[PDB]
Amino acid sequence: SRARVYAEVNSLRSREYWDYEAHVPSWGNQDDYQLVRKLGRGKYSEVFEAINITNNERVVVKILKPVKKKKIKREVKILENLRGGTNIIKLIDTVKDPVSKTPALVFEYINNTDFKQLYQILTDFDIRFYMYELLKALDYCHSKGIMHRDVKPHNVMIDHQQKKLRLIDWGLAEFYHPAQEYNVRVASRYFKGPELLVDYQMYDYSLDMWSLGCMLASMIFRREPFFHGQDNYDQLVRIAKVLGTEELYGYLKKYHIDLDPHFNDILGQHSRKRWENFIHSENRHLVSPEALDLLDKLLRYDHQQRLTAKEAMEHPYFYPVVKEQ
Ligand SMILES: OCCCn1nnc2c(Br)c(Br)c(Br)c(Br)c21
Ligand SMILES: [Cl-]
Repeated sequence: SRARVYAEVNSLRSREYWDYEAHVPSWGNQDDYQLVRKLGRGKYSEVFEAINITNNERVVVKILKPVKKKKIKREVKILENLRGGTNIIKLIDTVKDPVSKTPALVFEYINNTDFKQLYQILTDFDIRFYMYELLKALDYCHSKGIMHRDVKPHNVMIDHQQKKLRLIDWGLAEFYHPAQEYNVRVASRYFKGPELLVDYQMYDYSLDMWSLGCMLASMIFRREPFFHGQDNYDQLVRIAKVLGTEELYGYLKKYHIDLDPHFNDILGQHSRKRWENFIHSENRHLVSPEALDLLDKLLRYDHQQRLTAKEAMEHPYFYPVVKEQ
């Protein structure tokens, strides 16, 4: 299996570009920054609102928890490669604790409004507008030979007042190389593509497009998350109940994918559902023929038949956004 697009991007560039293990970051001093407030925390980091003491600017400091330095080099190099990218969070600095040498990444501040509150009040145009902005970031990183691999609402910062969007947390991102087998333990359960859920390691940029399709569905239909699995097994069941079981098996046959025998107990028999089935009185104003056509071309089992970010950007759904400029 080969990506349709940007497939040989990294092989045509200097080894230096993608060989992140040989990257040597310049680590500044964290003394330049004053921590103000904890914003969040995960497995790999804790994130703080901070002030740059010299220019008085508000920033975000991500303090990295004990992981192998390889993964830190990967994230830092990916961010350097994506610098100036449209709607990619800007890395301002890479600094270390002056006593423990704990590394930290410093990012631009975005006045984010959490998706739970935001997604309930988005208009049809808002959804089109923000999906377009997010697609700009995905086309950009894919064009730079990079898969994000953790596209989800929590990783998309939206300033709804200034209409700014940033794709954040590149800690799971990886360089795409044709025929390389990747770890399927990436992305968050609700946004994992079928390829991950059936342990298919030869995936590519199209993984991110499945995740974006999941977001689009949650926004236009107001079921968030759209596919709400209780575990990784049930996640695929939720998907197959909509996309259909025979279509799943057709996908597995095409790529010679072996299905975990535990799926025999739980997968059942389900016909493909019409997307119009998810329309009701509270989401009618967000759904259009154009929106359903785009969604149908994103949420496909066949990772090679999903729209690329660029093809999705060119879809009629986004015409009102392009006209407004
Ligand atoms: O790149 C790692 C992302 C971690 N992360 N978590 N919460 C964040 C908020 Br709120 C803002 Br605002 C920004 Br800016 C970032 Br960054 C945040
Ligand atoms: Cl990997």
